[PDB]
Amino acid sequence: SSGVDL
Amino acid sequence: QSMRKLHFSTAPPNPDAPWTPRVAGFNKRVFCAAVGRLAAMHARMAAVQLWDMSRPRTDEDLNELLGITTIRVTVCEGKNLLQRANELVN
Repeated sequence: SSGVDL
Repeated sequence: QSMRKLHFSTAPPNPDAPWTPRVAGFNKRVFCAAVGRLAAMHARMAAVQLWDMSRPRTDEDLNELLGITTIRVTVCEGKNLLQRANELVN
């Protein structure tokens, strides 16, 4: 799982 | 109830036993809750990163930041889904 801003 | 430790029902007697409607409904809610929690946690982490890099310090800054906020997250934990969701803090 991960999370990032464009 | 996002404090609650998530676990699938222990009611089914063996792995191949058909779930009652009650158990199916219960497990559905647990599955969706875990996915939602992990997504929230990863999105907040991304938001913290974006915020920290921007360091908005006026309402105008914030208006600008809102315009560019595009946060993409993926939940992929396999068999560890519930464990990972329960490990979360805040």
